[PDB]
Amino acid sequence: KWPAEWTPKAAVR
Amino acid sequence: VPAHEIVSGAPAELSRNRVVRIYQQAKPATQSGEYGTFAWRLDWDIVDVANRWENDLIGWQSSGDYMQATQMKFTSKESAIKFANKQGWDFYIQEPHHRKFRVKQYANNFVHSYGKLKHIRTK
Amino acid sequence: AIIATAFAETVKFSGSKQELQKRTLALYRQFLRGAPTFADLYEVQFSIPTIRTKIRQEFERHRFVDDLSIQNVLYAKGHMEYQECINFWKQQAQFLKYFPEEDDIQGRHQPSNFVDKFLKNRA
Amino acid sequence: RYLQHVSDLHQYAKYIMAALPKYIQGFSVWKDELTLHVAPSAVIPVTTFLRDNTSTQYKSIIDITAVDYPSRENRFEVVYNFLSVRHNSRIRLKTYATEVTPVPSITCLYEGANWFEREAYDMYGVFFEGHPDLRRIMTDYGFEGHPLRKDFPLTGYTEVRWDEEKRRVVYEPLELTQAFRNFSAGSTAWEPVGPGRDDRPDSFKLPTPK
Amino acid sequence: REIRFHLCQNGSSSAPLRQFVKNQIGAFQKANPSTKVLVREANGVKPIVFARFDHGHESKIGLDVSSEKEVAERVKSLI
Amino acid sequence: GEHALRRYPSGEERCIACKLCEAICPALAITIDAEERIDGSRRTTKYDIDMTKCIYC
Amino acid sequence: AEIELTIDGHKVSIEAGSALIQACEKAGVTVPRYCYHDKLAIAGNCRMCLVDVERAPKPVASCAYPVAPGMVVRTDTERVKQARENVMEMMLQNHPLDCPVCDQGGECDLQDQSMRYGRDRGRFTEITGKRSTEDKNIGPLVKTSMNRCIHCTRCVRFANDIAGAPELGSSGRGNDMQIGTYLEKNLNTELSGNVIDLCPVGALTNKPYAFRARPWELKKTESIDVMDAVGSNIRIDSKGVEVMRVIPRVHEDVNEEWINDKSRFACDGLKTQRLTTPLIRVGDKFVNATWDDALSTIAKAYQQKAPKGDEFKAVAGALVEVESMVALKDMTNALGSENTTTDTPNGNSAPAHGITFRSNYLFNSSIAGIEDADAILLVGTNPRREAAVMNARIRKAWLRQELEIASVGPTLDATFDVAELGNTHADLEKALSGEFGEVLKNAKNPLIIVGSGITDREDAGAFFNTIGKFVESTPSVLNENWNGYNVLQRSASRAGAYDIGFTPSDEASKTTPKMVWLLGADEVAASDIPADAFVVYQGHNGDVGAQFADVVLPGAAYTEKAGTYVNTEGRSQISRAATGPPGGAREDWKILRAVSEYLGVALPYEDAYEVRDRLAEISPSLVRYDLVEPTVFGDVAVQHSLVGPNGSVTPSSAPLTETIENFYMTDSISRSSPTMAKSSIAFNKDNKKNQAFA
Ligand code: SF4
Ligand code: SF4
Ligand code: SF4
Ligand code: FES
Repeated sequence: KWPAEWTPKAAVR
Repeated sequence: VPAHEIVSGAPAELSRNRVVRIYQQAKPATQSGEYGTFAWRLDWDIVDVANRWENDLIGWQSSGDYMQATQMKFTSKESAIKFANKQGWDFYIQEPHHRKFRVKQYANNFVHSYGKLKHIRTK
Repeated sequence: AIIATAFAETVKFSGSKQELQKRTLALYRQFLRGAPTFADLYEVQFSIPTIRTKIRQEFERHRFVDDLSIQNVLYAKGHMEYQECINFWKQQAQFLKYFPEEDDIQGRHQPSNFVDKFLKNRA
Repeated sequence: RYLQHVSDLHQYAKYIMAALPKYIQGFSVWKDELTLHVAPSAVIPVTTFLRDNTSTQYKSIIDITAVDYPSRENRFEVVYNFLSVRHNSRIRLKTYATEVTPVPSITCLYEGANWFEREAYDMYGVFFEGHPDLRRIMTDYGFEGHPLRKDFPLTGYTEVRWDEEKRRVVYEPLELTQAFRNFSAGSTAWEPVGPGRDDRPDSFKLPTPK
Repeated sequence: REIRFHLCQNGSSSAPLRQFVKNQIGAFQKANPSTKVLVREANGVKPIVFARFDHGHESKIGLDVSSEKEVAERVKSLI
Repeated sequence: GEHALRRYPSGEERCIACKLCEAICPALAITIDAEERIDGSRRTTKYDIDMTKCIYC
Repeated sequence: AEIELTIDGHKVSIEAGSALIQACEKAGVTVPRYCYHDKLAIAGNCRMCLVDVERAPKPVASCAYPVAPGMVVRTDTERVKQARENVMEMMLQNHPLDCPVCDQGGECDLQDQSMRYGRDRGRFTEITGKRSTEDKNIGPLVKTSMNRCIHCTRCVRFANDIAGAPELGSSGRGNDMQIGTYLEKNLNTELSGNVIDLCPVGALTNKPYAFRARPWELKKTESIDVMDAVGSNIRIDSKGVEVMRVIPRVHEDVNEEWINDKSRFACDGLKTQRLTTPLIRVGDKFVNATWDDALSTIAKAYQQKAPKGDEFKAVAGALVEVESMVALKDMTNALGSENTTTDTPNGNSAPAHGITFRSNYLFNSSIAGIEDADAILLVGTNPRREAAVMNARIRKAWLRQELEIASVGPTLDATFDVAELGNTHADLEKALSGEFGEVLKNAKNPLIIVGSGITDREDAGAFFNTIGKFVESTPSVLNENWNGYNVLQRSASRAGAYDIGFTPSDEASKTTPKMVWLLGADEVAASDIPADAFVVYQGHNGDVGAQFADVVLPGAAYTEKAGTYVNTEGRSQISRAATGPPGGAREDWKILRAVSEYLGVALPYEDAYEVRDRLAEISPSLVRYDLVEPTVFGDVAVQHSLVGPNGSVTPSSAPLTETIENFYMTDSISRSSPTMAKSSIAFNKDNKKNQAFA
């Protein structure tokens, strides 16, 4: 009843 | 200035690696007292790698820096600076920022505005 | 305590620099003469010439000290160290405080340039 | 009684200053405690006068120590405590000493004093010129530093562990599993006590004119 | 390439360099259009010209000198 | 002797993350992590006593 | 003009007409209070500062009793000590037992003061018990528990007077008085998380985080904010790896104890989406890497692409250290390319006003000088959004004195009262020629004030021509003792980048770069970089700017480094590092110092003091901290800034757009924080709760 690291996303060139 | 870093028994790295800081403590914005804002605090700027890190078993804030919880209190800025360069440290004096005097009247709370009122007090 | 201990002397403060120079001179003679006793006494691995060149290089460290009274405290501390070392008061793990660079090489990657400092952010 | 007695102690100390004007700078009393404020080259004659006079025979060193205020140019103040077991009285004697200059030792007079003097030496680095067996006591033999001194941290610089390799204990720079957390940061921001009244008798504060 | 110089706003030891930058900048920017100039001040300094060439290699000269034309000579010998 | 965190009758943890036991301990044995849930009530994510250094005062 | 009197036997001299609490503060006499504040109006609600005054029957309120000559003030009368015990006892009878669960544990003003003056014992042991006064919602930024309120009116005095949001109020009489909006509507002002460090009890506190650390556990650290252009003073509170909060340290000139909303609640983005390792792009997906892997990848791609000159673009961004910009600029200019630009659109050119003569791009009258202003006009800006503390200064001045505002740009909602002038540079020139060549010429201390959202525009130079010609013509806006051409910035770096000379040349704007450097640089577009470019990012958290990158390099944010920052006024100010960079982030200039070694550039320094000396060599008003100097060259600088853009560009009829589409989401931390992500949609003023009517 009662510093998370950034996830990798490389975008398009 | 007699160089006392060789007599106090401190290691060399405490005199030739770390920078230290003179500051007067600011007045807290939360509460309106001013008692802790008269003495001059001598405190060490942190080091990059050896400040603090989380332990793996419980999550204890283990440190490697050993001057992290030391502070000093001096009476004046001149005593603090003479002690700081007598022990052979590199300081940074941070000058205090006081408040500006401005005359207050309770009769400021109502005056006859001749044009737009532009404001409504509530009290 | 009426009588003193064996090799002690009454700590007394010279008013001139030449008398202090004579006293530090006699002091280096005492360390250098007692250096064969320390290898037998503290059971060190290494040779008597390394003890002697260390005593020399520990007086190299304070060769260019100008102030008289800092030379005075430095003499008093050196005589206290002789006093502890010539007897069996220090043990063989505090006698080897003096030789940390000799006993073992800790491993690879002693950083020299900024890059080797910086790959493990100044260690 | 007690008001009369503290007013009597004031007058006794006024006499002690008037008997030796060359050596005694000040005196202060606070609640049946008498402190004599003495220069460092002025230690030995005042202590002989405290041992030797019949009005003033203290005979017995109890405890001596230093205290550092780093905010003063003469850093340490060396305080002496005596006990006249005849007159049933206590007296206190404060001098001063920088890290590098001495104070002279009273171990020629007081036989118990030398052990106290080397204790305050190790805790503070304060010198006692004229002292046989000045060296450290109640710290480590190879210990570098003076512990009871405000630049020295709490946990110190070094720590001890058994290295397997050298088959001996080794001395290493400090690493903690739990860092020290002082809670002094978080004291009161209002003044906690007032100035307080005085216990000065009417005879020993300066007259107002008319 | 750049050139920078520094004065103090006090009327001592920087007044001729100050009178130089009050007047000669509209001609110095036209005489060297491709470079960039920049003037700064810090309430007391020694007056000094820094100019950077085609490497990042920069040179310096100290302008404790009495008249405007001498300041122009030091800058001209610097370039 | 050894410590214990009590509970209420009808089953409730009773430590309200008020942080007094950590601030008083003369040997700094307590270590508490406190977090608040949606409910508005206060509890402790992580409670901890080091018994190598608790001194039983 | 002054008055000598007696307080507690001390004698003290204070200016005439002041309050007696200011004389007691001047003499050193500690007087307790609950509803008095240095920056707010005087009310006599709280009844604590009662003081014994000769020739007075009753003890008078020392906060609103004015100073008269021959005054004998006693504070240690037994009647006064009885009075303080009495009033404290009255305060503490239906205040609720909340100190184990209250926010202000060790920071409660009421609690510290119930020791020095409060009664020992409490008699309230009545059956029917406490008042309740159940609470109400305010917004997603201010937690509200109105049971603990003591009705000191200080929150509503603030939101009326300085914040300019009159929604708060006091509704009731007697025991059923409540504080706050009772429509259940949303308190919107752009400086709104400021009422919680103002309330002396824990009634209004932080909503976005529950407090996790009691204030005796906290480690206080005195740093500078870099999110806004004012460079306001904060106070970082840290448990030791994480950062708990920021609180305004007081400064006399720049912020006067008030801090921005975005300044305060964006410590959430400091711990949620950071960079803790370097990454290398493999193709459609990054992998994390060895440090040497990424930093040799950069050198190998420099040898492969080989930009000989004017092909190494080095764009910086919003919140970056001066020392990191110096490191980058040194590395580019020893590389052989001053393609050294800033992040703003139309950043590829010189910003149509001189890097020369620092008074071109600074805020030239001081921030203190706005209090002395007479009639000022803003162009191309919204000071409510950009530099929100500046609006508190504007409204304070406009309310205390007689001022005249008019505005050229988008139709803004200020707290204060603007006059509209238009949406066109033609409307600008018509307004400067028509009626304000009387107003600004008449005024003793005006100032003309300029946004940096016009440097955004490509037609900027024709917009500088009209205004610089007007300042050169009019001798009241520009004379000896103060300069009144003023601009704003939007960053902590763009006012300090121009101190270094961080600007591209006219030759550098023409080429297309092969190797693009992003340093921060968060608002770049997909069109701003080429398709073949080597696009290495150096920042502290993941963003749009890191999404384009081939290599990302984790840098330390503003909390984790001791950095120099320059505001619009020109103050050089240092921050103090509160905690270390988490995981594998490093300091910003040292990363450039090591990437230089893998290139051919040996940067001449390796120590922070040598950074300070090199930083003095660029300009020595940056190793001199928190001093403001005047300029004797302002007269020359206005003419030198006028001559350049004369005839260089035609003023088109493009209407004056808003500079930022949102306040709450910019500068690469507020995009990552969920506090801003819900505070942007809660304050959209589409809903009925933000609007004053209906
Ligand atoms: S956290 Fe500790 S002090 Fe607080 S209620 Fe729980 S046990 Fe008691
Ligand atoms: S604000 Fe009131 S209830 Fe909360 S801790 Fe302070 S005195 Fe107690
Ligand atoms: S809401 Fe807070 S600041 Fe406002 S009157 Fe109530 S307790 Fe005071
Ligand atoms: S502060 Fe003076 S009575 Fe409220």
